[PDB]
Amino acid sequence: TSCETEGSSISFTVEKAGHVVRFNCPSTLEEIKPAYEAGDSTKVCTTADCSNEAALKDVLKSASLAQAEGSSGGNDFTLTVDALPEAETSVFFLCQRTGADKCGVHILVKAAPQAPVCSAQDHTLELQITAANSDTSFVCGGTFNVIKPANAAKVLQDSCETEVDLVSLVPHASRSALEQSGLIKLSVTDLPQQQQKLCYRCEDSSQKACKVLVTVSAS
Repeated sequence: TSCETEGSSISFTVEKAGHVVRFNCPSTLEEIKPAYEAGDSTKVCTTADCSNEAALKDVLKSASLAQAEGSSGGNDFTLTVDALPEAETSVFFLCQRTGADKCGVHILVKAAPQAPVCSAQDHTLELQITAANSDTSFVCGGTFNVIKPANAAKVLQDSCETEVDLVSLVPHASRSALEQSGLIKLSVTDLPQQQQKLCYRCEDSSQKACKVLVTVSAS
């Protein structure tokens, strides 16, 4: 929690999307470096000594840094990372005296785990959406590289053979694809009023399929 010790360092890890780290610059070394600014204006250090800096937004696309009054006091900071970065990445701060003998904060943000693969006939890959404002991702891999329905607005309704509009089951949900990698992403904002089960097919050229079933939790 608190960066108490002059000349020392504290560290933390964000290991899952949506996880948070809180640390404290105490009343004795109350001032954070880079100087705190909220939302799009936040800056982080990119070396431990804080001789190097960048915008948080250029280091971690979906992170935020919050500030609140401290406990043995000073200031509390909360970093949330919504989506993990592609590669492992470190951010840094110092706690120092106002107006500036300093204490260092090192935060490691793990690389996003790579997406589960549906690469074998008649297997079912079972995925879950349980919170608002989340996504789940999978790859149509191996020889099962054709996403079905091909049309991103469409989804299949666990027998997986009837096509319907995705927003006919989960209003506001959308499907997106990184076609060079086979990666498909299902995203939702608000949860549907009743639990749904979405199905997609990762098919080979002969239309055999690995099946992907997403349970979307009720609001």
